[PDB]
Amino acid sequence: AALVVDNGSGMCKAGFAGDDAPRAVFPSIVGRPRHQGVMVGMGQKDSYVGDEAQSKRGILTLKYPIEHGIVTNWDDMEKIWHHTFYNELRVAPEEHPVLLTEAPLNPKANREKMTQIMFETFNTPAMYVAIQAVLSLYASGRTTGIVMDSGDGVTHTVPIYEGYALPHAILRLDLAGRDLTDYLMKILTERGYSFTTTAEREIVRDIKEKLCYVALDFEQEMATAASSSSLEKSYELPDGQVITIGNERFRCPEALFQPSFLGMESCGIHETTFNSIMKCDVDIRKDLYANTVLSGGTTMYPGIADRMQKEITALAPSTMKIKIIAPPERKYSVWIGGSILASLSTFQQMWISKQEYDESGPSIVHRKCF
Amino acid sequence: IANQPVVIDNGSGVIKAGFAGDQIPKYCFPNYVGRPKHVRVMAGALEGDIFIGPKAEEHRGLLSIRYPMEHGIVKDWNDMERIWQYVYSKDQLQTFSEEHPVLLTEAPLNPRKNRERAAEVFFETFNVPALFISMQAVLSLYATGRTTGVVLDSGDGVTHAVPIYEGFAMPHSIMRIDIAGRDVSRFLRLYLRKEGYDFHSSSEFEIVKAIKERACYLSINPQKDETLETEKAQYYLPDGSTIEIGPSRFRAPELLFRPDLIGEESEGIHEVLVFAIQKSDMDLRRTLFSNIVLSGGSTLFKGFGDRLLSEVKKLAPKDVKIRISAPQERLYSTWIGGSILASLDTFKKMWVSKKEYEEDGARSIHRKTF
Amino acid sequence: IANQPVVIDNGSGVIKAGFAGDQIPKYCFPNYVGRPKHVRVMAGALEGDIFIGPKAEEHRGLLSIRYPMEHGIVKDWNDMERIWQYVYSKDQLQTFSEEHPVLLTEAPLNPRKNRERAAEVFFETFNVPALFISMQAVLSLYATGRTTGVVLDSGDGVTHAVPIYEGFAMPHSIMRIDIAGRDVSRFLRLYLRKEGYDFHSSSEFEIVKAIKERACYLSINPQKDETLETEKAQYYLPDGSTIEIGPSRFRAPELLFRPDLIGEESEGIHEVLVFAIQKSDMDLRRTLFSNIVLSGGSTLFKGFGDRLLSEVKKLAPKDVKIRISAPQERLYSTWIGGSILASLDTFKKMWVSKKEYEEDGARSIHRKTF
Amino acid sequence: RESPEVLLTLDILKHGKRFHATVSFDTDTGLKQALETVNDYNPLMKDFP
Amino acid sequence: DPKYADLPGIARNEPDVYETSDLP
Ligand SMILES: Nc1ncnc2c1ncn2[C@@H]1O[C@H](COP(=O)(O)OP(=O)(O)OP(=O)(O)O)[C@@H](O)[C@H]1O
Ligand SMILES: Nc1ncnc2c1ncn2[C@@H]1O[C@H](COP(=O)(O)OP(=O)(O)O)[C@@H](O)[C@H]1O
Ligand SMILES: Nc1ncnc2c1ncn2[C@@H]1O[C@H](COP(=O)(O)OP(=O)(O)O)[C@@H](O)[C@H]1O
Repeated sequence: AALVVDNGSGMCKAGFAGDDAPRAVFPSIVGRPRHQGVMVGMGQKDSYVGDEAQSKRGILTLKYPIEHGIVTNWDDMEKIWHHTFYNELRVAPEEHPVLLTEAPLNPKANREKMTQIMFETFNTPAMYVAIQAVLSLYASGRTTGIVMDSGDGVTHTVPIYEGYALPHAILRLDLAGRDLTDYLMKILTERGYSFTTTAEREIVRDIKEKLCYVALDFEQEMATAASSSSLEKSYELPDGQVITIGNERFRCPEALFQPSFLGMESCGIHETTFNSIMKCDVDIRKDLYANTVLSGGTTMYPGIADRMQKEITALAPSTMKIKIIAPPERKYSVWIGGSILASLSTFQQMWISKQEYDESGPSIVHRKCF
Repeated sequence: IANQPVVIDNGSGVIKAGFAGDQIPKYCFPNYVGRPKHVRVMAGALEGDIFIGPKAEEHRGLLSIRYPMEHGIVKDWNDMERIWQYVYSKDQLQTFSEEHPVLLTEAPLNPRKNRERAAEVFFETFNVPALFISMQAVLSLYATGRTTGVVLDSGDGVTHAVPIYEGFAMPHSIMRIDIAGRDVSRFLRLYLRKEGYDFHSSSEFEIVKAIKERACYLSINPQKDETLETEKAQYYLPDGSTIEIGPSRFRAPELLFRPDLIGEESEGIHEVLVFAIQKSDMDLRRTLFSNIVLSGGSTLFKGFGDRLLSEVKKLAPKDVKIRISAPQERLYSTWIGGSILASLDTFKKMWVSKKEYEEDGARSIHRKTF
Repeated sequence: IANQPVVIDNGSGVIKAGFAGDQIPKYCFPNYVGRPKHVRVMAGALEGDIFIGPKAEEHRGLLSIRYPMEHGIVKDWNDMERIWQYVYSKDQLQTFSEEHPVLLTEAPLNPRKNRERAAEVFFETFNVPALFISMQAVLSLYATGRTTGVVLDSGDGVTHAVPIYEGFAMPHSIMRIDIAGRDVSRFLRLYLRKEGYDFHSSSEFEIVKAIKERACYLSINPQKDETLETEKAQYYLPDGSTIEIGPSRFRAPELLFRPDLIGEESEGIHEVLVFAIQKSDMDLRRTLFSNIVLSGGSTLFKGFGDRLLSEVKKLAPKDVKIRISAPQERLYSTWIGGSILASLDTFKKMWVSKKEYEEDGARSIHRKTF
Repeated sequence: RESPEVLLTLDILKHGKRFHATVSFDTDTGLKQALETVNDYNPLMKDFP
Repeated sequence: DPKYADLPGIARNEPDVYETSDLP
């Protein structure tokens, strides 16, 4: 009936309406191998993608096809697309309307180009693209709630009230764990470890997710670490090397609270979210403390909820009862919300068909996508 | 009869309703305008856009609350009909316009066009079989049991006095200055900005109204109490912010007695009533000194009655008897007086027949109300 | 006397100072604080960290902008202390505060606490012999010579209209709303956000400011010119960049008349101006159209007044006579009128004797000032 | 059916991450269709002389 | 009475009629 395809600069998923588990799950990164000059036989694919590239990661360099929403090449993106379709479902696009997502700050020409090629290349019957946060609170069970996206390269605070919201109220900083990966990789380089290719990035993001827990005050934690190095846990890589880090682990996500680690002339996630709350009604802000909804794939780290809670606790008065909604499945929940969205017939009455672009052109993209 | 008359207690800002003989209006609510202001994507919100109730008193950050009753004189009669349809709602009245007699409350000396347009409404859109509008002063005397008196009242931006013995025709002996608390609340908001507190929204203004009517009094000795030091005790916002007492809650309501401070030459209730006494006759003025029929819901503040009596002492000569009608339910007393008024024998002839509207209406309406 | 009165022209965006008789602009400068940004140990560098001037407007990526002034209201008074010390510089002042009289500008309706704190510095930390602060509108009117006047102007953050005639202040007739150029920059950035151009830094902010007072003009037709097809010729930037014209440049000041698009509700500059005219009297209203005011340096636009006059046509009745200038320096005008004002005979009574400030202070000035 | 507490409990049931109650809440409740059916019969059947 | 209960309230510790000083 539909064609549900969750997206992401990393995590790109797919399936259909009513499906609970995304059929397609893979890193949406573009792998480019070491094409050298000497001869060779029996060939290979021009450029393997994600899982295809991860399979032979030793040559394949999974560079980023998108950059906080800045898609580098549409062609490569389509190669990802086409192969993913004819990799996972192997179904033609003329079957059902497609379902895709996006986020703001994007120049309208990108989403226009996107949908334009989506009709060009695929000739789908209808189609649709939305905002991840909508599916987030949509799958949560509220029409009034503030959430924040922390993907691989995105961050955005969305406050909603009975479905209503304001773009002025919705704030955004497209910065995420990829930056942390850079920071972590270079500080471990300072510790004495080599990091050149993209595989370095893969291993460090791996162990990064494996160790970015959240403590409270790095001063006393640092004091205890220097006092007792028992927290400095060891880990042996696929290669014989075994690193020992304790501070590094949890202090790497502290940059989310402090741009000082990178010197970004910015604000902390908590106070940024606080200002998002500040752009509201005195009554609904209380509901934001009640509807303290959390999302983002880079929020699968234990401790930060209590941190952010304590932050705003120090910010907001005592009467502001904090009620953090912390789903540990928010990553996949957007795709799931897309399926649920694909289940409500009225929404499936609302569409973006062929003739709309064929005649109307891309202005209906501005007034119809959302 | 099951076709019991309908008592509708209007007011510049408040309105009540019920049947004949009832002692409490089961429906009491304000007078305003409202419509949403944002955009939802996910459904599940409320629709109708002009709400009256907890949802209206809850989703204040969405609607645009206005007031068509300019000093009671309404201009969005259509929206009032919408409100009257809400008055006939499934939880409100469930009756039809052609099923019951209707008694209506009013403010005097208004243009004929008002009653004209109202007759058009309740005889064309609504189709009332028996409709009648009168003066609450008579209803007030009914609710108090007295017969002769000087009935003074205050709405929200409306004040008027009716010194008349038993309903005798004395139009030249009537005073009216329509100004009260709404602008005082705006004036309070002015004081707020004066000490750094800017407010502009409709809902925001209503919260200020709650502040005013919640926290206001009258320091009997203006200059003297000004020389002394205040308290500036702080009430707290829904978030919980500073709400000091300031010079405000007592100095601002005195403007009702020194109206020139707003930049308008007027007289002040005291002088107004004194002029009304001068509008009376020396062979009756002694009774009129005893006749002190006070009313008005806005009047319910501290330092009001007794200080106003001191004002009278400064104004009225020797040998004057204080006999003030002053329960706080004088608003409801109008509704109650109209309820008992509806429960009468001669009341049939007192109203206006629907067929009379079918014949001429207008002039006959002015003839029956006089 | 050698103790020439020190005129101080403090506004929101534009900020200056001066002296009596010395007509010509002394020293121009912006309204913020310049903090350092990076570290090193190497020699050959300037230190002090409080940098204002050529080095501030030269080393933008080395110094952050601090605006404690919020719509003419500063929160961190110490920043003003540093600013005033920069004024006290003998490259800027060459004199002492305690040896010369001082006059200063101020937008009205600001909280008294600001004035209190200011005078605390202005007398306690600097025993200034004479000081008086007033409204820039008054100074401008003194610069004109019309006894009349409805000062309509905007700095970089406050819209304001002052109706007056022969100095007669009708505070109920005078109005203001804190909005101007700061949001113009913000909205400019908003269009940049719409087209992917993040310019958030303090340096980036001044770049946007250059765009503001560089890439701007207008159009008398909002949607008639908005729904068309643009050309968007690129323009060379101070980096080496070149970006399009954008219709948005003239679309941005329409937000001043349609703030609902930015979200907050207001009325319209000219509309509130008309409301002030409505608060005046019939006879004076004719003079109000005769007495128009060229004020606010933000107003520098092509066909600006044309569009506003068209709005007047849409609002005022016939027989409206309004005319135009050949303006010289709308900015400096106020400061110049204040300089002439400072050069007056009876003007000596206008200050505040510091000894009285020692005795009573603020409250006495508040009652002595308007 | 207008019972707010009943509909309230239904809302809690839906909020328990099973929002499928609207299906039976709208399909079986074709009460409005029967209401308009009798409203179609309102000038002829109802108020019949 | 419930009349004063179901409504926002009537006179609090103060009557309606007052009186001038003795021998006015
Ligand atoms: N299980 C996990 N534990 C910890 N962190 C995770 C986990 N899964 C993903 N992340 C973080 O999320 C980012 C990977 O991308 P994510 O899973 O958020 O999907 P995505 O591609 O970001 O979706 P979008 O690009 O639409 O936001 C990385 O920064 C990584 O640190
Ligand atoms: N605590 C209070 N004290 C005095 N007045 C109040 C208080 N609360 C509300 N009011 C005002 O009393 C007024 C009631 O008088 P009424 O004649 O009903 O006004 P209206 O004519 O506007 O309906 C209301 O307008 C309301 O603003
Ligand atoms: N050409 C221009 N376009 C837009 N804004 C301008 C232009 N020239 C000056 N401005 C702005 O106008 C403001 C001048 O207003 P002014 O009446 O001097 O008040 P203030 O002294 O508070 O700035 C300054 O803030 C300046 O940034």
